[PDB]
Amino acid sequence: HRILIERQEKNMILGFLPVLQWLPKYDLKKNILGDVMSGLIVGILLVPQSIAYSLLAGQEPVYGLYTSFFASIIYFLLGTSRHISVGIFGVLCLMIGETVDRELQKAGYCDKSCYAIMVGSTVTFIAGVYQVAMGFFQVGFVSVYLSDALLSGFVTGASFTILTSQAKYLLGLNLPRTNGVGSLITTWIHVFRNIHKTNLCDLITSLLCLLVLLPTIELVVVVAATLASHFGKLHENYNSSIAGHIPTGFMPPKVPEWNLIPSVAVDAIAISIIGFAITVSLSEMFAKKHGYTVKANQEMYAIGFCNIIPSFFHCFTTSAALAKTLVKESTGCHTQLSGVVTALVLLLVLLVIAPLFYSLQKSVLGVITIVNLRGALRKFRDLPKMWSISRMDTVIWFVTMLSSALLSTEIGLLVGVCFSIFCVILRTQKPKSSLLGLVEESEVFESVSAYKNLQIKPGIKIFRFVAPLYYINKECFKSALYKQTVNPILIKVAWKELHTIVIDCSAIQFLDTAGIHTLKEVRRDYEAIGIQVLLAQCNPTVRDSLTNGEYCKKEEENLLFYSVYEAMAFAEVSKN
Amino acid sequence: HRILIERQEKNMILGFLPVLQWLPKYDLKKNILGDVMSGLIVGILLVPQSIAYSLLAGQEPVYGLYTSFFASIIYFLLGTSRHISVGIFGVLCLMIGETVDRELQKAGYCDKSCYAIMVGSTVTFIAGVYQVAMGFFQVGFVSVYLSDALLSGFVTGASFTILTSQAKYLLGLNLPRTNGVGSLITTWIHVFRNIHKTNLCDLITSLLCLLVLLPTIELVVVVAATLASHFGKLHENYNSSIAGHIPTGFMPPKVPEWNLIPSVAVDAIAISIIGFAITVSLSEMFAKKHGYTVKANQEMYAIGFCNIIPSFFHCFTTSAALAKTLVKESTGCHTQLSGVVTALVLLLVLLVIAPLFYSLQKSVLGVITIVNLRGALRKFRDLPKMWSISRMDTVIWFVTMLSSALLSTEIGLLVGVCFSIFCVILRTQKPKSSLLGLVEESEVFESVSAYKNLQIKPGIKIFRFVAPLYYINKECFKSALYKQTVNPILIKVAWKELHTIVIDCSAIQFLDTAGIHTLKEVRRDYEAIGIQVLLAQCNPTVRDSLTNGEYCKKEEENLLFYSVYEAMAFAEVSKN
Ligand SMILES: O=C([O-])C(=O)[O-]
Ligand SMILES: O=C([O-])C(=O)[O-]
Repeated sequence: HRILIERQEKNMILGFLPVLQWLPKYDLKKNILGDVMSGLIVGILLVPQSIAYSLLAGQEPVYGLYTSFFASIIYFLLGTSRHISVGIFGVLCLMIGETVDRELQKAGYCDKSCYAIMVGSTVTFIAGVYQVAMGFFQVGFVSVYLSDALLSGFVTGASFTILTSQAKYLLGLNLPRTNGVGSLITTWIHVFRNIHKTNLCDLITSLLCLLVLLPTIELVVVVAATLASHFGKLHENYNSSIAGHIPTGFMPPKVPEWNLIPSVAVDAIAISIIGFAITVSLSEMFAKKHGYTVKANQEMYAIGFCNIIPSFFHCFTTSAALAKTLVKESTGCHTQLSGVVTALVLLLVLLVIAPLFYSLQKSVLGVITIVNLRGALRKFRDLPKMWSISRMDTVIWFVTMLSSALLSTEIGLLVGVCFSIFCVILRTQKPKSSLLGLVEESEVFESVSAYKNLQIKPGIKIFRFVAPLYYINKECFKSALYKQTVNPILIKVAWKELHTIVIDCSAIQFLDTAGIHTLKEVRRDYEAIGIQVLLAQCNPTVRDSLTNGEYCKKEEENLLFYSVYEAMAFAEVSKN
Repeated sequence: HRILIERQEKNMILGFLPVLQWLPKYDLKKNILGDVMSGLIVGILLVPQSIAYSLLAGQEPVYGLYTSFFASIIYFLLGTSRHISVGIFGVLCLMIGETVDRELQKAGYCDKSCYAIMVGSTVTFIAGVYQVAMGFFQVGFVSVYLSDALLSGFVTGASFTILTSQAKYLLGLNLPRTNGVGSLITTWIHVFRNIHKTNLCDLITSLLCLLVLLPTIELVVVVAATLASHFGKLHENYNSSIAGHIPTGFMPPKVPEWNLIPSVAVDAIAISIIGFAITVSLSEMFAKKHGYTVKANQEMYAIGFCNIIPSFFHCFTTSAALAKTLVKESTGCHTQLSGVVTALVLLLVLLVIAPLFYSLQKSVLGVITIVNLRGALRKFRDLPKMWSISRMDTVIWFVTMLSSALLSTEIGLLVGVCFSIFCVILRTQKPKSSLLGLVEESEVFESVSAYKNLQIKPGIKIFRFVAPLYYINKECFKSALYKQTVNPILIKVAWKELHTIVIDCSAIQFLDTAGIHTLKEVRRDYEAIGIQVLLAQCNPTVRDSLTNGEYCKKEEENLLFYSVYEAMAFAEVSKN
């Protein structure tokens, strides 16, 4: 009556540049509206964003505009997604500024501003080739190790570090630069220490900008603030911080200095990883939004060469925002030509009307940065909902947040990745394990601890262990099996109803050397007392591992079964 | 015809000192033989072992004897296992010497020998309190993270570092001390560089000792070597290395200097972990050998206080050997009183007949250390057998070996622990997934890729995914499900036989937020084409996660089933 089942016998140019085949398919009438509106809006919007993040990264306004313009042009010539906005990312520029400050401290501070670019571009050039190499060799699976609950706590914690850093500009204080682990608390300490020396004009204008922009517009706010700062001596009479002169034109291209490659490679690893994890994602999510497909390898290449050709022209790393991909969505663009228009607008700003924002203050720039972190720092209102869905994901999110906001961004990403992997390990150990009962008028065996009125038979116990059996939870497996049924060691040492134990191995995913040893020891110990142990519903991998580990002899039979019902039927017959 | 199952409603002194109750139960006639033989043999055997490992740890002979004697006495007064030998461990002394050398270099070299003890005892005192604290708070589960394939590659790699270090003494060379990552290759480089300056007498005696001891005795070899070295001017005429004067008596107890606590704590973590992992183990394995039980918490306490009271008297860390637990096994001791005799013998050596080994050379000590690493360095002959049982365990063992033998011992244990956890992660990702077929004249569904003649029905496909569904393997789950059956995205974008898909969730252990989202997306995408997706055999945890994640509405039914047979039956009826 045993179940008998037999085992089975033991186009390169076209791909590189999407626009080669995308231009003929593009229709001017189909994609006309939104492209013109996006170019001026997104472009005028990326001017403040650029001047600010450049100061966040440790540079001047000109280089932020360089990065944005070159990123847009390169992605248009190389990208595949029809809705993504490749430009400056706040978190990436924060990490760039951290590395730039570290190397500046190492060197000691070719002006100091010039040396920032050499470090800044070199980090980006290494980040780009890392993205190119991992894309070419098809080693892009490393994205699977960064979840959406770690890459949403890293961006909610790094948003506090960007708002703390900007708190200097909002309050009009010339605070010293703070770096390393614990920079957030130290900067706040300096803020409260020097709060008496805050500029009255800077505080007034920052309060007005916060009270206007937050309820609400960004472009008109920038225009109004610049106009108010102009036609006045507040740069001297009020001694308020001013953006200053923005150099015009394009400087000659400079090859990144290869003297700094070994120092900047380690940070470039994190830069490239987050840059492709946060792009290939919002490029796939938006592709699913509009019902089209995006090539992950082509995104790899596009975001890789977006950090090399710009890197030759004094630019830092570029990545998709999803904080300005929404501005261009609201615009209504239906093609990547809009970005070109944006680039054109940036070009129209880069050499022409460049000193028009000379009088623009820094407090307004900080306020603009503040009213754009709203999204990430509002992820707090979703905490109870996250707790309801999954408590461990909530814990991982909070740990990543606290680590990134208090122990540097890079250490706060490595703490997130490792903690998530250990949380999976923690889920494996101390797992669910319970007896099973028979469902009346059926052949289904379910947990007698989760379902009621489950019929069980005296003398036979069915034990289910959900997790895989390996070195981590072998002791837990033995302890649970002994807590249920009987403890063979205790009965043997005491000697010196129950007669059959069935283990349901359906949920066991794999077996380690310790797991094979644990199963053999369990069977031998129970057989010493006079109990027979039958394994049921072992997957083919577990069956092969047991056969390789010599759990049973070839001549021996009546030991492994394909179903719990078959094992129960065999045990009842043997007792008779 | 659906299965309807209802869910269930939502003695302190006696324990501290085993000898209080073990002495009255002890019988002199029952445990008489072996105790006397062990004391002299194990004791005379622990004299060379002590003088050598002390030089391995960076100290003089007197302190090794201190450590061995005090460890034996303390474990007799506190230990529970009746067969374990608590004394000096080669790997532990190697790590102690590494930390001692690091602090010696930091300070710069109270004689230099005296400062070694202050660092040596302080490391041990912190290691002991860590074992005491983790035992008292019942946080001893940390042992589960060190497998028997990592703690057997760490001890096979650290055995090469001990044999390389001893290669200096075998060849009679005064090589400089090498430390840090890559010390093994550097020391071998120095050996080959200075091979021309090797002592002829030291080489001759080391070759003779190697050719005699290895085929075979250790005690008589020590006696013969000491006698040959005595009554001769080879210490001067041949300029051979000599152990030297061993101080007699007991020095006054010295409290460990608390100035070095923060520097030595990090190494003390590894010292305490390996010390209790390699003891509670060979104390449980030997207990199972002789059919008795050992209290893990009492072992925690005994091995913890074995590193505190000795630590007050110029002693370093103590741990069970299982390299001299076999010598005392062969003796035939049946109680812990034998260790006391050993301690007595050590005492008889510590103040009396101490200069009897003054003329003993160091080459013979190195040879004795060499012919005792045989066990760990013979674990190479078991490599093919390990490969047959489990390839991943073999890879973990080799990686731990290479890391410990080439990148320091502590880094080689942390590399082993992390790689094993990632190997479990690697086992989860890229897992097994295949279609299932129906077994004829039964109700068992098995893989159609592993079993032959499995009947399947057109229009209905049963898909099994072995691993848990979470952020790491969500993309793999979607890709596998699309490779089998049909790819809903491609059919939808093309439009712009198969009609039912059953997913067997029996092997799925848990579901992450990404897993719940992946399942919902899969169901929606297939329902768009016109395919119905039914989940079957979901464990109660997965069912609760789906209910919490709002996978199905309360009013909605015919979506989750308790068995694949029930799901198949329902699908056939619906098609009719
Ligand atoms: O969730 C994400 O990936 C993010 O926001 O960066
Ligand atoms: O396997 C072990 O635990 C050892 O030998 O240390």
